[PDB]
Amino acid sequence: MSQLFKSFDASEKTQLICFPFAGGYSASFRPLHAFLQGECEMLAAEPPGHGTNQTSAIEDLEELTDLYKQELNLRPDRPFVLFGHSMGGMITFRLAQKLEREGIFPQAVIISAIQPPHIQRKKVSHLPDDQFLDHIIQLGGMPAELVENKEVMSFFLPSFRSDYRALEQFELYDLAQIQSPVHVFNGLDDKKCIRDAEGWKKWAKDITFHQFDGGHMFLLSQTEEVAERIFAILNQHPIIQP
Repeated sequence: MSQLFKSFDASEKTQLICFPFAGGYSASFRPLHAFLQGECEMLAAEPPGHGTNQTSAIEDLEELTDLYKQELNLRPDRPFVLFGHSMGGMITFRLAQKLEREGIFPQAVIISAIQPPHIQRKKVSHLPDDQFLDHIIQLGGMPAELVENKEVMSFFLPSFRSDYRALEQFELYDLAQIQSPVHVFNGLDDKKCIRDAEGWKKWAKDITFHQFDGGHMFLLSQTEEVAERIFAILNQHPIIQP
């Protein structure tokens, strides 16, 4: 009972975007994937029109490899990028992510969105308050203790070493000096310095890394200048304007 457009060819690269938007990440990734990649599966979520067959439910992956390779199933697409909104959808994501990890462990391209304010309880020498807010998982007031799991798996928390080692359990004490695959960070409207600190700490930058933050923090909202400022420079990060 839902609409969902999709168009894959030779299983190049899966691109899931439910009601996306140009903004800046789109104009930045556009040329990034258009210059580094090409002929990639293009799909997106559409509004309800008329009962045709069934509801999307983010099942185009199999629905495609099956409705096309019905004759014989070999293997789905390795890469997969899912773009969501700043609202929240642990459900839709739960199916997508689960479908990915279950579809193929060794993935190349992968984008995480809806990055919640909460952070995997850990200890870092980033700031004297980092650990505080890390265990507080509030950043504006957000009561949740029995969802930290469904969030790290669905919401896709920012904490890389956490989720990573939580889904691979192979992470080492050293993660610096790493680059090859493709990935991008989306959301982090609340905290942005968290990813910049915990991100640069490893000095690792995949062949294609991007950062798209909004700004809804307690102070971020107060100073609209800083907000719009970051957004602009963010869209010009990869390509500066004349």
